[PDB]
Amino acid sequence: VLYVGSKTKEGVVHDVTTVAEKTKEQVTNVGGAVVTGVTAVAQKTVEGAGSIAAATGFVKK
Amino acid sequence: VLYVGSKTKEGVVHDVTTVAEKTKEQVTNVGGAVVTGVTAVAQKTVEGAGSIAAATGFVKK
Amino acid sequence: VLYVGSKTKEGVVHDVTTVAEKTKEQVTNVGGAVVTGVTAVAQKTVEGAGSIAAATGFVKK
Amino acid sequence: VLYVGSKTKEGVVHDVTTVAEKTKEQVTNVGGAVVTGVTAVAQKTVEGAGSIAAATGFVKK
Amino acid sequence: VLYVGSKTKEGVVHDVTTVAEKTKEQVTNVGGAVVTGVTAVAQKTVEGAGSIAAATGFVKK
Amino acid sequence: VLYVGSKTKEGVVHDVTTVAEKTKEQVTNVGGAVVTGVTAVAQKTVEGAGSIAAATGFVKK
Repeated sequence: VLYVGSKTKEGVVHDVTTVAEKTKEQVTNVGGAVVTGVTAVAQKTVEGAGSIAAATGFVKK
Repeated sequence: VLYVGSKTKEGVVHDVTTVAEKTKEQVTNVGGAVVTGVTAVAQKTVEGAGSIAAATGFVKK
Repeated sequence: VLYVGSKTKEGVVHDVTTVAEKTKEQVTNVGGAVVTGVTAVAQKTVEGAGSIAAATGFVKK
Repeated sequence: VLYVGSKTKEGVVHDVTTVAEKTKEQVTNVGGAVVTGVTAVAQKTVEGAGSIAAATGFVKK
Repeated sequence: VLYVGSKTKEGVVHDVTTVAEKTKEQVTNVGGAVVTGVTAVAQKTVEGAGSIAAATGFVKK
Repeated sequence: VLYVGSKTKEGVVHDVTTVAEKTKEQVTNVGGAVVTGVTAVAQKTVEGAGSIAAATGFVKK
């Protein structure tokens, strides 16, 4: 592995834009909720996951 | 593996734009919910997943 | 592993912009909730996850 | 002219709403211009006009 | 002219609302310009006008 | 002219609201300009005008 002249981007997340306005969100009767917005993950070498969003619920009433 | 002159992008996520306005969201009676927005993941070498969004629920009433 | 002349970005998260205005959020009757905004994670070598957002709930009424 | 019990509205202008957003206006090469927005005029007894918007121009080039 | 019990509104201008956001205006090469916004005029008895917006121009180039 | 019990509003201008945000205005090459905002005028008895916005210009170049 060698690089004489290079520009190597390996596992990069850039130039991510996000605009949100006058939005609205309501979660009313939820067992388990997960509400996220922007979620940027970068990694060169992995063994597990990169982004996990898990939810387990129960609503009896 | 060698690079004399190069521009190598390996596992890159760039120039991601997102605009949202006057939106509306409602989750009312949910066991388990997962609401996400932008989710940018980049990785060169992986062994597991890249993005997991799991939900397991139950609604009795 | 060697680099004579290079610009190597390995596991980088940059230039992440986010604008939010006049938004609204309501979580009313939730067992377990997780509300996030921007979540930037970068890492070269991993063994576990990169970002975990888990929620487990229960709503009896 | 008499009023025992009354609610007389004589020459009234009420409940005027106006919303403008992300608009755009350009007047570039104009002799005489008149740009107005909301213009509410009320009057019981008149002898002249109620609202005058006059413009007289000339463009030679 | 007499009023025993009354609520007489004679030449009234009320409850005028106006919202403007992220607007834009440009007048570039104008002889005479008149740019107005909200203009509320009320008067019971008149002999002339109520609101005059006049403009007289000339553009030679 | 007489009033036993009354609430007479004669030439009134009330409850005028105005909201402006992130607006922009540019007048660049103008002979005579008149830029106004809110202009509330009330008067019971008049002989002339109520609001005059006049502009007379000239642009040679």
